[PDB]
Amino acid sequence: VPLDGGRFATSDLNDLYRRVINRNNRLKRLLDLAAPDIIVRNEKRMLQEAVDALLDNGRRGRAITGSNKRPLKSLADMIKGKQGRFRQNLLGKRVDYSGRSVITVGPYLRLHQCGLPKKMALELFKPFIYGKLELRGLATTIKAAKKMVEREEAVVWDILDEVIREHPVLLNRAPTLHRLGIQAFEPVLIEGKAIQLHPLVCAAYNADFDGDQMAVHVPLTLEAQLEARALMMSTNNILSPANGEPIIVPS
Amino acid sequence: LMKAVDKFEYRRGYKFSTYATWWIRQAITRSIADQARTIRIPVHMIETINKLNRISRQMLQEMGREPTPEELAERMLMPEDKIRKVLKIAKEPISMETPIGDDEDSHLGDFIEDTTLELPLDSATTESLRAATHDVLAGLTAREAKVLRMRF
Amino acid sequence: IETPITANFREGLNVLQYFISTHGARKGLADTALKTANSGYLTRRLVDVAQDLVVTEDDCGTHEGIMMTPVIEGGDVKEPLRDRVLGRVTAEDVLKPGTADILVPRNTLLHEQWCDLLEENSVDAVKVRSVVSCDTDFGVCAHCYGRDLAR
Amino acid sequence: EIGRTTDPVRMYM
Amino acid sequence: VYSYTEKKRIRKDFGKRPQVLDVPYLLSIQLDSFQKFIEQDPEGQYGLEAAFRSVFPIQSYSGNSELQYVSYRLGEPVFDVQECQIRGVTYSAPLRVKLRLVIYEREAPEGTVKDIKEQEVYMGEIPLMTDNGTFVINGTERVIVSQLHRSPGVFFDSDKGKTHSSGKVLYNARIIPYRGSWLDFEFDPKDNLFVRIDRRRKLPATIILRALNYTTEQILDLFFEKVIFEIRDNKLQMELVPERLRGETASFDIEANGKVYVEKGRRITARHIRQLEKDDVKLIEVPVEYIAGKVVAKDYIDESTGELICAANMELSLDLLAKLSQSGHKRIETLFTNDLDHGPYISETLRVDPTNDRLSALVEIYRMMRPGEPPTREAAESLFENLFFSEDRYDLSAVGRMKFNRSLLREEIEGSGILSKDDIIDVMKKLIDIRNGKGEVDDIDHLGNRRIRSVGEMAENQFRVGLVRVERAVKERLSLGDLDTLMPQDMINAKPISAAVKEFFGSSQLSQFMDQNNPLSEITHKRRISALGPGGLTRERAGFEVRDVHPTHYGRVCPIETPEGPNIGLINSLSVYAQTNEYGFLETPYRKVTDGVVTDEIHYLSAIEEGNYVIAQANSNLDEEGHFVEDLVTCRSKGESSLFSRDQVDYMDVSTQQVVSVGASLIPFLEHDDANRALMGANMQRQAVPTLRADKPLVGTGMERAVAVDSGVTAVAKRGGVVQYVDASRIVIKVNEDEMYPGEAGIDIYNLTKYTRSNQNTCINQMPCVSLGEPVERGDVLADGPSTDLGELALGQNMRVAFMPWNGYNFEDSILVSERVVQEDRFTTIHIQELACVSRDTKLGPEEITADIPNVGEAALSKLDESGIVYIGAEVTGGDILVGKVTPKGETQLTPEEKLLRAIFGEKASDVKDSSLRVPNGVSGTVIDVQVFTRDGVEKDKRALEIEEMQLKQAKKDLSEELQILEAGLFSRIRAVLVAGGVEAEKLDKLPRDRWLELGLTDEEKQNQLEQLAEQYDELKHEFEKKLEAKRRKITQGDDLAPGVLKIVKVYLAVKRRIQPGDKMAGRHGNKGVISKINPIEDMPYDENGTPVDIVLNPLGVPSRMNIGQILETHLGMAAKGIGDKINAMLKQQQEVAKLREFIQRAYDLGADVRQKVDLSTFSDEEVMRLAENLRKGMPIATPVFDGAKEAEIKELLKLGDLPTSGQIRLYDGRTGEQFERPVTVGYMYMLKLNHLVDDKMHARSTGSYSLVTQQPLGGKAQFGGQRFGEMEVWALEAYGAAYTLQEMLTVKSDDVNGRTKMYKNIVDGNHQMEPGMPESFNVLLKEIRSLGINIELEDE
Ligand SMILES: [Mg+2]
Ligand SMILES: [Zn+2]
Repeated sequence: VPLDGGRFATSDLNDLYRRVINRNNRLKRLLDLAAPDIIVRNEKRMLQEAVDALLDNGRRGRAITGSNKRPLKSLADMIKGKQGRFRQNLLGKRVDYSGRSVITVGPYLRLHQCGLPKKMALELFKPFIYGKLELRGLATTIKAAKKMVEREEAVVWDILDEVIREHPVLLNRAPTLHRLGIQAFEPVLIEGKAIQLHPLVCAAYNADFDGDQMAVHVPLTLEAQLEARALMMSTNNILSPANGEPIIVPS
Repeated sequence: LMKAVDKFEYRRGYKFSTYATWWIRQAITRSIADQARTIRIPVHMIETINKLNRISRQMLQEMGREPTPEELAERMLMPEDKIRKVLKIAKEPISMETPIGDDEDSHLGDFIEDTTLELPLDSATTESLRAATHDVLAGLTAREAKVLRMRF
Repeated sequence: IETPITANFREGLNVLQYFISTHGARKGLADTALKTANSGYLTRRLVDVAQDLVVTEDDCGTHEGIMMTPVIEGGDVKEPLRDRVLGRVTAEDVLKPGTADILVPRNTLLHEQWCDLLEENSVDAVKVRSVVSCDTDFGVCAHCYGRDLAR
Repeated sequence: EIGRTTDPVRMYM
Repeated sequence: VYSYTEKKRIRKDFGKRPQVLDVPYLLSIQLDSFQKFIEQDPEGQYGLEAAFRSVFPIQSYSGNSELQYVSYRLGEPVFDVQECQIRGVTYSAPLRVKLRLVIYEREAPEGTVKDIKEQEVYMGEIPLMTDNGTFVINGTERVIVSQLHRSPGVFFDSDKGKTHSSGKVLYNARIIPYRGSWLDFEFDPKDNLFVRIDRRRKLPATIILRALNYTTEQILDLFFEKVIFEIRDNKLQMELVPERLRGETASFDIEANGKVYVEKGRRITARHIRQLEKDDVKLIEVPVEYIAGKVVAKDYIDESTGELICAANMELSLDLLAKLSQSGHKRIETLFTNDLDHGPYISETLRVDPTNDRLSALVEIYRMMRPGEPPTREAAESLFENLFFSEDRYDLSAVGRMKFNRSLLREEIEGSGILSKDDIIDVMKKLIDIRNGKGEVDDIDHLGNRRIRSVGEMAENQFRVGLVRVERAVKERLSLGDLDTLMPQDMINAKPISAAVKEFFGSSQLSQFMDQNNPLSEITHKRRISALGPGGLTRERAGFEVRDVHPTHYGRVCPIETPEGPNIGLINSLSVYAQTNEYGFLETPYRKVTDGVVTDEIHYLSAIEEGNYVIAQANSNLDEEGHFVEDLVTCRSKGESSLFSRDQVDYMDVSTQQVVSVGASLIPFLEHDDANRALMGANMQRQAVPTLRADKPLVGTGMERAVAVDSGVTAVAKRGGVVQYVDASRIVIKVNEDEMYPGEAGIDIYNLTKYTRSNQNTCINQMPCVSLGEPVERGDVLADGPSTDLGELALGQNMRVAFMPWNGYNFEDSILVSERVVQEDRFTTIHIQELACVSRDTKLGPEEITADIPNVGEAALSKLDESGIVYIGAEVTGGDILVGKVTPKGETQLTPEEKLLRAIFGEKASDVKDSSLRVPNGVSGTVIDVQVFTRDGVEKDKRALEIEEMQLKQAKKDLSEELQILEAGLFSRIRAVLVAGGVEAEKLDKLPRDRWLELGLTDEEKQNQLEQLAEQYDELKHEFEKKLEAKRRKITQGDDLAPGVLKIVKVYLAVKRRIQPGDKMAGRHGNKGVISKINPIEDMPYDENGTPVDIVLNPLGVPSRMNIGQILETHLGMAAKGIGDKINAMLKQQQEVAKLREFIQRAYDLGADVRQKVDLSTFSDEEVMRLAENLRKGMPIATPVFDGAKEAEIKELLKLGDLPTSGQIRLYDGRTGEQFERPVTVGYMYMLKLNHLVDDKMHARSTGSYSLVTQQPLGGKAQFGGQRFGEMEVWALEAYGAAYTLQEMLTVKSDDVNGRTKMYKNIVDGNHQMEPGMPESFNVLLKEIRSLGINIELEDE
């Protein structure tokens, strides 16, 4: 693809394939020209080395350097490693409908509810707001609904309050040591840019209030919402899986 | 060297090295100009680029600092746009797997997005427009709807 | 070091004692930095070995079990028998301490009431089923596992 | 001395 | 005794130990390094001169051709620092080198030069260090961090039984040169010596010795002693050196002169040794069975047949001795070897060694170095010569040679740069002695074995690399060159030097962006020591022995200032008094102490010399005589501390602050805080962002003035005088008569730096702190930079804090803030960001900056002028258009029913596409600067013309004002010098100004009366005209942009951010917290006077963290605020000035044997009133780190005030009105606002862009991307029963291309259902696996 600025970006497989093709063409030319045995053997060895480096660089001999300084990346290199396809792009993947910010206390909350900024919820539940606006007849077209949401009229807030009334969310801390690292809560619209977290779940989350952050995930389908309500709800797991003792005790 | 051997003549009295050097260097330079870049560039344009680089280096050494592309037209014989195009020719492409500091162990390829995809908002607008035009065409008479559907 | 620190935090520590304490502070920080990195690898290795185990049956119909006794090291007991028996299913029927009458039946779940009864009766050692003796193929049965210690 | 090397440059030389 | 700038506000000092050494300059390291890098040194010493002399003269392949060096010069920079910053270029200077080419005669080795060619060549550019020790690479400021690495030399390791199961120690040696190959010697469990080269396969140690032209007999002579055995009657009569019978076990009988000194089974003791020495016994009787294990020294050959009777280094037995004695030999010598003191490892190594001679050793070395290649004699000899005996490939520079000589216990400190046979033999003998037991191994963590490499040294190395790369090419060119057809300019290319310097300065691990958000952060970065980078260590490759503080760190490296995380203990910071030795080692000042008197002479001692003597402690009592009060003083001799006599003390510590760095020296009551908390507070002290207004820290340490003055953020008066003009952006100083040159117009003009953005998008502003007519002196502060007030450092604000729980709003670490704090704008910061619009050229046509944007309403462009650029000073919010831009669009596509829609509506498709620049969402501000750059050959627009006109007008105005200021000063000097001598009385003044100077009426004695002025006027006018012409030319000239771009427009936005919940706040004692709520004023607790509190903190964090420094500072701040309130009330009552004088004198005299002495009897009434007005908001108090105030002094100060001595008062609930039990500690303490702003962390996404290779979301907050669902989260969801949630997480929201759009359409339609589909990542993996020779497929059944 052409990079912004009139430049280009390429992968090392293109260069490996280029090398292989060029050496094969040279070998064909030398065979056609009845080259001496020593030259033919040298070309065959070069072709073997090129194919070996294409398949797995750095395995048989020294790795072939890339453009300037670094060695080339091969198919085996892409397959393997922590940054390989299996671990980085197939076992775990970035997802949509997610958000993160700083957490606060908010001691007035109940065990089954948390605090959520208005802007974060407005940004997250955009399709739901669009559908509700279309259904209520306030917006004729989805484009009109999007324009109303961008303008932030007095009715989009009511629509958001209606839709977030009984739709749980998922809160997760970046170290997930045990099962209780992800829990479900019932959002409450608040003013500000910080999430409020119940003090009782602080010990379970192993979180503090000195600049820690947490992630937010919105269940999409009906089955996911019901699973989050029936299994991942904070009130549904008060006992530690490791030992049969309470985990929401005051500190 | 094989090509030079195929055409060597010993009756001139000159040694074989003098005749072979020209052929060997010509073959090496032709191979370099042909298959040393990701994007192929013709031999004449490669020679033009090399000549421009040599001049620029000579003028930088003689005068004191980097000159301007406009001033190169006075030294050379160019319409002042060919030099600009040669300069605007893209260099060798950047590796996709190059790193940027630590960046949580991420490379350059993690920040390139596909521009060929269509937005779901656009797809929904298209579906809504299709439904609305179908509804509007149902209201018209059958012959009018048929002739419209045939025209468009 | 044969010379201890005789000043507390309320009083003023001197440069020598502060420099001495810096060694321990840096050792603690390095140990804390390395413990997480080791524990992550250990947890990953432990998760990846037992990810395919799923309860699939309800009762495999086995008679084996593990003999459970309190932990004695040569002094005061560090593990009462109530902790190691609560929530488990008994592999064989329990008898009276005096070997006179039949105690709690074989296939019962020992809750807090059963544990209190066993404590009152002063039973020496009750044997219980375990997952290592389960006869279920490709999984384990609920009875051998016992009860989930979260509900 | 037939082996103990990996680089083809040495064998060519 | 006090300066004018100090009389304004005097800080009370509670220290007791007198100061004898002033704090040195904190930025001396970089300045000194650059000044050693570039300077005209008339010697062959360090620098470019060095480099040049290291390569040139470059001679030809014996063609009587050499290019010889002569001199080097540096040119004037094209642009200054400000212009370089604005244009985004490098602030460097051209390098001019004067060379000379000489060609000798033909067929004459020493013939006269045929021709001489002298010319001057240009060789690259060299960046120049600014006045603050920084560099400018591309529009930005960068700081190079000093590197700490292992010093070159020889070191010995121990390896206490780690690689062997039996626990035997295996000693070894290693030689590390400055540039070359490594040489290693090591032992084995079989007591054999081995040698390694470049960590390759080990070879026997005798191979290199044989290759050094050494035979077996010479090796045995060198490495062993000789004992001679005779053949008299008995033939068993060897000489007996007395010291050869020590430490061994006796096995036979020794007899001399018919005396049995030792019987069977008896051990020779010291009595036997002294008896033999007294008897002078030399010849003894020995049994014939004793010679069974002996090894012959040399080889003996027969005289008849010339046969080798016995070879060297072989066991001698009865048959062998008989054979060599029947051939006519009378003198036999063997090797004296023991089992515990003289180990025969050389003989065993020789026996193992399979090589025969020098040739065999060379063949073996060549085979080891280059396996698979057929050895050649010449090739092996060249390789051996080049390995360690070639000056081009091996370097042993002065520091390495000195270390080698010191370790070898030599007498000279200078020598050759290559190794030698004597050196190798000495290292081998030292290793043998260490193995035997005499001697001790070295530790690599000793500060005496670690060297500091600086930016000058690194730049010199890079330049030398470039110079050798260039000399290779010049030799290649001169190999086939000529004599009278080339100039000394064609063979020199500045490209490799330029590339080397550019890559070194731009892309390097030690070249980092400067952290310019705090003067403390700026001064800390330049004093940073790193053990990483090229030639150092690696963060994951290091162990524990380098990550822990060593006893040698005392006084050189701060033990508590290092980052926590992956790199801890490798980014250490320099201490206050630490310096750098000539060879690059660290040293610290010390006070020389004679037999009884502690003198005031300062001596600098390195780490090696420190252990030799014994150093006393800083806090030692002495009464005005230098004698210690106590007969015993606690001192440290060698890495340990113990009691010592008074007369045995050799040195004393200079000060109590020499053990910590500048960052750690600014924490009051540091000794009362835990080490981890002190380190965290030091790490967090440099992250504070400057606030809108900063007054002063109520409790300090006294280093604030030094930190503010040493940094370049403030303005210091070069010369004393009287202020002539004051402005918000200019200060004019009239220089004193005795402080200025004989002839010149003496006037100093300082230009202040207005609002500008820093590397962290903060605000930099300078404000005057002087009035009109106020006298000034040298070193006085004239302008205050960011986070600085009255020439003192002020990172944050001081607040009234209370320690009590408040309805769980401060549960873990949260901080409760009252509404008045945000009402008074005490923590409001200004942020400035720069946005750029780029107009490039496309194949479809060039872009335009027009203002007719299609499908945009008129109300959406009202802030744009006719040229399409937003106005200066316009208020803009998120989504507002700043610069309008369009791009060509030709025949993209037409989907069905759109033709019908256009037919119905008669609409035309836009020819152009909207690509204008708009304000990012969620941010507002004001436009304060607009800059336009245009390429040559492109016509400028109205905004460009207006900007050019404004710039020309401003430049002309500034030049004219400065010129007329100079002329006004010159004419004032004219009048003064005239009146001083040879003037008319009241007639020369009436002369017109043009001719007033045109008098010379009496230069009779006053030669310069007008003489020194007209020349000054002439040069001033000429330079003004020339600078005007040059400046207008530079302004009117075009710019140099990258190919493909036409115009660039830069817009600057000023953003004012207030405090809100979610922001992070911290103190100076390692305590931090996030704001939770903002209560009204009426809700805050109040005292009996109705004064509410500002901050409410949780007491639950004090006992666990173990930091009483915050409590002590709170008490001290409360006492200081009480004193300030008393002063303010007395000023408000304005009774008299004697009462104020008496109160201030009492306050300044309160203490207990304090070194500071302040007397108000020499102060005038105006100065007393000024000081009283400056002390209204509280009297500042200085608390030295290890010499601060005590609890008794704090209580005495509180008693001086009207506040209770306990420090706790009674509070009432502002909600309920009822008092609180358990009185609450209330006081004032310093607070800081770290730049962990919540609005820079909040992010959310529903739909966006996806990556190219894998259709997955992008990163975070940069491309509007989503969070990452990791393996731990997957495991948590598998532990739960949320199978459907996991499926919708890893298929629909991430990878399924049809899944995501189908789900979006279903959600819009109101149906909450999904289709699972198939992830694209698995298809990509399948294709990648199929690209190999592996067949993988999915079958359907
Ligand atoms: Mg925390
Ligand atoms: Zn079972």
